[PDB]
Amino acid sequence: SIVSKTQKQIKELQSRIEELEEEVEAERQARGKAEKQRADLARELEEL
Amino acid sequence: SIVSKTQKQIKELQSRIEELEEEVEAERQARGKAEKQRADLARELEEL
Repeated sequence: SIVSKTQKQIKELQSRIEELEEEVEAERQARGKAEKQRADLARELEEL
Repeated sequence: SIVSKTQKQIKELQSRIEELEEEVEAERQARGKAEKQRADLARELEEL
């Protein structure tokens, strides 16, 4: 019974790793968007 | 013996899940400071 209930734990904790991964590439794409959002806005500053 | 290995496995897989949450906060403060940087430069754009 100890084996049964912690196998459920290594089910979900390995499940959290594969779902915590999906916001690693997603909030990389935020930093892809955010740094590129300022870059044009930095560019319009200096030409002004 | 196999519940001992999962006892090793539940902590060494936990050793990665601490690192992956350590990264997801880092992109959070990065994207957090980025939206505050562009909100800062949005002010003096009109001033200039």
